[PDB]
Amino acid sequence: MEPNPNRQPVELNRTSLYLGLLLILVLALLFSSYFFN
Amino acid sequence: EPNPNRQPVELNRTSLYLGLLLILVLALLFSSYFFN
Amino acid sequence: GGRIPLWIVATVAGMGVIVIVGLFFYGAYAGLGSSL
Amino acid sequence: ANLWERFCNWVTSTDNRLYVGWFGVIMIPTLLAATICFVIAFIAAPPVDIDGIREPVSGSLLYGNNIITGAVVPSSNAIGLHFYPIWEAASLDEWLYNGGPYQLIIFHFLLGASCYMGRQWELSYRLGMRPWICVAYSAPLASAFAVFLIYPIGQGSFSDGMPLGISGTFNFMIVFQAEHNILMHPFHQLGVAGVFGGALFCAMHGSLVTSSLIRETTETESANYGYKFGQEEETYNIVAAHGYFGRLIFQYASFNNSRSLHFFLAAWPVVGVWFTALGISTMAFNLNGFNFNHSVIDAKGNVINTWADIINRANLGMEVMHERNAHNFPLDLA
Amino acid sequence: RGWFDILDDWLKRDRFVFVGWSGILLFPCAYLALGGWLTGTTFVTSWYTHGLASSYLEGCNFLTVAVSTPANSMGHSLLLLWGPEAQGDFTRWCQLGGLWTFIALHGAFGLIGFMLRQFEIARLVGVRPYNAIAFSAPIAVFVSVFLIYPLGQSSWFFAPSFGVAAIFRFLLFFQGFHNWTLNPFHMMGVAGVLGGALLCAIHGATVENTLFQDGEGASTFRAFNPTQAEETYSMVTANRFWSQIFGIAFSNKRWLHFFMLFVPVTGLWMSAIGVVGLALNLRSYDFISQEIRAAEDPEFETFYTKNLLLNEGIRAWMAPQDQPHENFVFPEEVLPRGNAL
Amino acid sequence: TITPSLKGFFIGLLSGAVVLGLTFAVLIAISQIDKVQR
Amino acid sequence: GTTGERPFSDIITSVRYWVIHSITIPALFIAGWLFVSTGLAYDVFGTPRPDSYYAQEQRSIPLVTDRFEAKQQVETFLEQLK
Amino acid sequence: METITYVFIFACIIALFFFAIFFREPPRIT
Amino acid sequence: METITYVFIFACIIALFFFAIFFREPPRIT
Amino acid sequence: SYPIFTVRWVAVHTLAVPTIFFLGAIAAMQFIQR
Amino acid sequence: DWRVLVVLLPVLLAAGWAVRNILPYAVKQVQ
Amino acid sequence: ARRTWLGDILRPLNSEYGKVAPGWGTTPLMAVFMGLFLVFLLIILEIYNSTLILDGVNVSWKA
Amino acid sequence: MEVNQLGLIATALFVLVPSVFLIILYVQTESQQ
Amino acid sequence: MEVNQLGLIATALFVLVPSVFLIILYVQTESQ
Amino acid sequence: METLKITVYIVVTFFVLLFVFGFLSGDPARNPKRKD
Ligand code: CLA
Ligand code: CLA
Ligand SMILES: C=Cc1c(C)c2cc3nc(c4c5[nH]c(cc6nc(cc1[nH]2)C(C)=C6CC)c(C)c5C(=O)[C@@H]4C(=O)OC)[C@@H](CCC(=O)OC/C=C(\C)CCC[C@H](C)CCC[C@H](C)CCCC(C)C)[C@@H]3C
Ligand SMILES: CC(C)=CCC/C(C)=C/CC/C(C)=C/CC/C(C)=C/CC/C(C)=C/CC/C(C)=C/CC/C(C)=C/CC/C(C)=C/CC/C(C)=C/CC1=CC(=O)C(C)=C(C)C1=O
Ligand SMILES: CCCCCCCCCCCCCCCC(=O)OC[C@H](CO[C@@H]1O[C@H](CS(=O)(=O)O)[C@@H](O)[C@H](O)[C@H]1O)OC(=O)CCCCCCCCCCCCCCC
Ligand SMILES: CC1=C(/C=C/C(C)=C/C=C/C(C)=C/C=C/C=C(C)/C=C/C=C(C)/C=C/C2=C(C)CCCC2(C)C)C(C)(C)CCC1
Ligand code: OEY
Ligand SMILES: [Cl-]
Ligand SMILES: [Cl-]
Ligand SMILES: [Fe+2]
Repeated sequence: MEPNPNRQPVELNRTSLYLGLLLILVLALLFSSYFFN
Repeated sequence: EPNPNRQPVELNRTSLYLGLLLILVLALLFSSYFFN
Repeated sequence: GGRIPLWIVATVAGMGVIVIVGLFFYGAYAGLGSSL
Repeated sequence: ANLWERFCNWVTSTDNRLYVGWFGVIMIPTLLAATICFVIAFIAAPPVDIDGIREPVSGSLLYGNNIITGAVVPSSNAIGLHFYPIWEAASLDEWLYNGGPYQLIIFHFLLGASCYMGRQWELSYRLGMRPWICVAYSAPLASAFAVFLIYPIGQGSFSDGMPLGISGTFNFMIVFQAEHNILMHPFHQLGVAGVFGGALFCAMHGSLVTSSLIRETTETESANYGYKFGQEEETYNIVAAHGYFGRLIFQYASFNNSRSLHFFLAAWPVVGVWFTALGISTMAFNLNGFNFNHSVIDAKGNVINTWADIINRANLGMEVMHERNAHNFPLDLA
Repeated sequence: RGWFDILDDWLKRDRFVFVGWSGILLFPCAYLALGGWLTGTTFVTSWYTHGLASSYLEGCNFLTVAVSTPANSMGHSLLLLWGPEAQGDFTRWCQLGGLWTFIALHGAFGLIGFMLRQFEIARLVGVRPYNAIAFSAPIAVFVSVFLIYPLGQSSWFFAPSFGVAAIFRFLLFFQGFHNWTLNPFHMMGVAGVLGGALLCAIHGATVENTLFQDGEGASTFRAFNPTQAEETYSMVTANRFWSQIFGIAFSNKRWLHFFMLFVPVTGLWMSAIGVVGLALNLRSYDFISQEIRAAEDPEFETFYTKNLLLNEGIRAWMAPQDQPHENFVFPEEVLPRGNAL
Repeated sequence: TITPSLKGFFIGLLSGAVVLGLTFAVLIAISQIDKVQR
Repeated sequence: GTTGERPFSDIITSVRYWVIHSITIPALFIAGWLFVSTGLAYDVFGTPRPDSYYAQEQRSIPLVTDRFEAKQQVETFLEQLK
Repeated sequence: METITYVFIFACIIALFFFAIFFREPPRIT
Repeated sequence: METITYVFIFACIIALFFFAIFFREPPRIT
Repeated sequence: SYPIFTVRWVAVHTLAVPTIFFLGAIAAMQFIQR
Repeated sequence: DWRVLVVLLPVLLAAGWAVRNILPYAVKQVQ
Repeated sequence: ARRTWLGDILRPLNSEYGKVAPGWGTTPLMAVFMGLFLVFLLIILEIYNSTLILDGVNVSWKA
Repeated sequence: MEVNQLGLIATALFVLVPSVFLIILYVQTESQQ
Repeated sequence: MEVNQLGLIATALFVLVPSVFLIILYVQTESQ
Repeated sequence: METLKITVYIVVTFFVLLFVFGFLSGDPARNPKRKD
């Protein structure tokens, strides 16, 4: 049986990492007060 | 001027499996003492 | 060098340890340490 | 061919990812039943009146245990050695109260593991191997039979078999020392030599083969990549390991036959654990450890205590406290 | 050729018993640990330190003889023969426990000498020193149990005495006072020792039952030449066997033998750590949450509470004789006891 | 001012030195006779 | 190979060996015997004989209780035995 | 919460077994 | 513990700032 | 043509001769009565 | 006292008898 | 490599890589110091152990 | 302050799980080029 | 049971942090 | 329960018979070398 031909590599560049970590950290900073209540 | 001592690092699948079993069994062992 | 056959020294030596050991087991029942 | 032959050929196929085999036909269902029951009982089983005195012991996580204190509790002393299948109870609630899961788990497990051993023989036959791995496994298997079957037979109750838990194991060991002075039994001392020596020879062999790996890699990659699976040749220099170890001690205290050396590694722990399994199995019939209590006395007759008398005072502390509500009469004869 | 180099030559001569520089430390200290053990178990008492007989001379057997620790009143004295306690008096040295420190400290330096011996011989023969590294695990055990533990306690009294039943006493002390079985560092050491025994047996059996047929005799031992190039057994068939019996198998011979070093060596190291804890009575003795529940709920019972009741029995029934210097007097009526027994 | 244990201390010091001396005197002596050959 | 020395199988089958060791071994054995039979071992090592564990009427143990008085403590207990 | 934590860790290990057997790096004869 | 959490997150953001500026993918022409 | 006194020789006698002497010591102990 | 003599007697005998029996072969030890 | 001002100033301090005195140099002198340090440690250890007791030295909180 | 105890674990996971996911994809991206 | 409620976060990070480390090293290995 | 007992008796009996019959089905010849 053939190996599956639909496989694709995934990418996340360094800028996307910076952007996404900022999003998460700032989301955490905003909602943490409400989680603690 | 890039640094020539840079090396690439590797962890094969078996090592991941071994390392995950180690962590998980250690957690299962120590957790009772962490809850106390 | 080799005037006495090895098997003879072995048997002799063996019977010699059996005696000393046998004696120590006798002592467990006689005298000091026999509970009596 | 015909249907029964297709089936026979599947069962004994050397091409299944996991070998089934005729022993597997019994092993698989019995281990599955033992495993599913054990996992459910360990988490959820309610308290079990182990000693038959209406004093239930909680063994499960949901009733206030953790991983270390939890157990599947042995069946009631009121049951002794009677067979207590689910269908002999008037209700699951009665079966749980009296410790039925324990009987179910250990019977299915001894069966399953006895067949695991047969399976090791069976596959070695299909592969054209020599057959005695299963012999090595007989040492651990024998040990499990001792704590789960033989000791309860001699003492007359599964309530004195080993609990299926971390702390329950300790309970069983402390009571055992109290009642049989197992520390002072030569078969248990042979077991300790077995496992200590096994650990030693284990570290030695590994250290000594690792010490003499042939340089086949650079300093930046794992030494392990110097061995390729199925390679014709050997990747360490046994002659050099002998040269090191022969000098560490002296030349003939060291093995230079790879087969003699590996036979020794097999035999040392297996034999020793045979003896300690036979030690539990014979203490099961109350042939106990050496008794040297008040063995030394002086010219007048005063007892001159030894370390054996000091052990005996610990044993007595275990004796008088264990199962503190379970004895009405002065001697604890089983 | 300097005199140092001539001494070097002679010490590193190929003889029946290799000496070496490390020998100068090893052979004297090892001989004297041994010799002092034999001497003390054969001839010396523990009467003034412990209230116990401990020698063949007194009628003990090989299980109950010991070189016993010095009295608690000696603190952590080195108990040198020429020191202030014994004042050069050999007979009094023996009676006060000097042989215990004598054995302990010569033994310590002898283990040092042995490890350096492993280092010294590896270098001359040209092999990696993984055996010496492995021997760090026995050294950690010895140092932690025999030296560190008593140095944290009130004195050398509470270290292990050098005897079979004396050590058994130590095992049970550690159960009753430290609840050592409950300690995760011991639990790990147990895993490493029983796992090493397992590895030992399964590797030996696997090799012996995957041999290639290399002679024509029924005794298979004669079909091996230490100088052969070939593996004497089949990694490929061994691998398949265990893959289908047990799900996974080793494929790498180097990883397998490194794992054999690692497992037991790592277990003993973890046990050493826990004993360092117990040097300070830093025990894993209790589970607070169980005690809160149990104190409040007289129907709550687990194997953990059952075991403590046993610990309590051990401490009270064994302490008066085990720690005679405390003059513990326990009337019958305070002794904890279940019904009837 | 000298105490008994200081006199003890010096005794063992002297005692240990002598032991060292014999060993290395003995050994240098021997290694000087029984010499490797090249 | 051989590190040079005389093989053991060779020495202990040798007559000269047993000429020498028919004597030295039994002699050493008797030396040890005498060490105990003469009662010497007791006094060298300070080991109680069966009659010197306790005074006739005492039941307490001569336990040493002082670090530097300790040599004196043992010697005074050995007085009260007589 | 403690019961849930113990059972979750135990369940991750069982899943680890599955992948380690059936999704191992296949040993090949190179 | 809430104080420590709030300040910890704020501290991570400041660190992130540092790397996004001085350790950015450097833009390269065409 | 071998030596007779060697390092090995010393090794075996440092052990063997105390061992024999100890064995007679212990033998005699079996006859001590209380 | 008298006991330090008898416990060393057989030791010394043992020593002379081997010392007299091996003395010539030991004189070899000369290179 | 990159020269700096501070580097140039330090440069001689890291210039004798591999320079050695011949043969045995000061080894005999170092061993004398070692032996001296050992006995000095032994004295400190034994004061602390109360195997060595000196006049006016009360190894006790009452000091 | 009398604050919701699980707020802590909730905050930590809320940060950690998404962050770890991004790092995993970043590092295996760099190892390609 | 009156357990230590900091035990949950200790256990959770005991597991997550080192596991993540491993996963990260493994995945970037498979991608070269 | 009665229903349980019967169902287990049959299950066990079936598995037992598979075991017996499979080993009678010429098990000695199911090996990689000699079909006797
Ligand atoms: C340093 C101290 C010391 C040491 C080294 C030992 C060493 C030992 N003791 Mg002793 N003991 C001690 C102190 C000590 N003991 C003390 C102080 C006491 C008194 C309190 C005792 C009381 C005591 C008792 C009462 C018993 C021992 C036993 C033993 C042995 C245990 C190992 C064993 O049984 O392997 C044998 C192997 C096994 C038991 C394993 C069988 C495995 C089965 C077949 C498979 C299980 C599969 C599993 C469920 C699933 C895995 C799947 C997974 C991959 C997912 C060993 C010889 C035991 C013994 O001899 O048992 C025979 C025993 O019963 N000891
Ligand atoms: C490797 C050999 C060796 C080692 C390491 C030890 C080590 C030890 N012995 Mg053992 N001993 C040995 C051989 C050895 N012994 C032998 C052969 C015998 C039979 C004679 C004994 C008999 C013996 C007894 C009877 C006792 C010991 C005791 C001791 C302990 C105390 C040591 C002490 O305070 O010495 C102090 C002395 C020294 C440290 C020597 C220092 C060396 C010199 C003087 C340094 C001076 C150097 C100088 C300033 C600079 C010069 C530099 C150089 C280049 C010239 C210690 C654990 C005691 C013990 O165990 O008590 C519990 C004890 O009572 N030993
Ligand atoms: C009780 C268990 C036990 C014993 C008795 C033991 C014994 C030994 N292990 C050795 C080696 C090893 N052991 C290793 C791993 C392990 N060893 C283990 C457990 C043990 N190992 C375990 C569990 C492991 C796994 C990590 C390795 C990796 C090695 C070696 O390479 C080495 C070897 O070659 O063995 C094959 C030898 C060291 C020789 C030596 O020091 O000579 C010199 C003798 C000296 C210095 C005297 C020491 C004096 C001791 C410390 C105190 C006094 C002891 C008294 C004389 C007797 C007391 C008796 C009472 C306690 C009953 C020796 C045979
Ligand atoms: C929640 C509920 C329901 C659960 C039930 C609860 C239950 C009680 C579980 C509790 C579990 C529990 C807490 C676990 C505790 C375990 C514990 C104490 C952990 C130890 C931790 C630890 C890190 C210790 C340090 C020491 C350590 C490193 C020990 C390692 C031991 C170890 C893994 C040894 C290996 C064992 C083993 C089975 C080896 C297999 C090897 C094998 C496949 C060999 C076959 C083979 C041989 C050959 O020769 C060749 C040639 C080939 C080719 C080949 O293949
Ligand atoms: C008067 C008193 C009463 C007397 C009673 C006598 C009792 C003695 C019983 C003698 C038993 C015979 C020895 C055992 C069989 C044997 O020879 O093995 C066969 C092989 C062949 O050896 C190998 O021999 C080969 C030659 S051949 O195979 O023999 O032909 C050779 O190639 C190889 O180099 C060599 O190593 O032996 C070896 O591999 C060497 C290791 C020997 C291991 C000992 C046996 C197993 C140990 C179990 C003990 C565990 C202890 C428990 C620990 C807690
Ligand atoms: C301490 C001291 C010292 C030293 C000493 C020494 C060095 C000693 C030696 C000693 C010795 C070195 C001894 C030995 C002995 C031995 C013995 C005691 C043996 C016996 C054995 C036996 C009895 C066995 C037998 C057997 C058995 C049991 C079983 C099996 C078989 C056989 C046959 C093996 C000095 C001087 C510094 C002074 C101070 C103190
Ligand atoms: O040791 Mn004591 O003895 Ca064998 O029984 Mn009588 O008491 Mn009870 O139930 Mn479990 O335990
Ligand atoms: Cl109990
Ligand atoms: Cl009753
Ligand atoms: Fe191997």
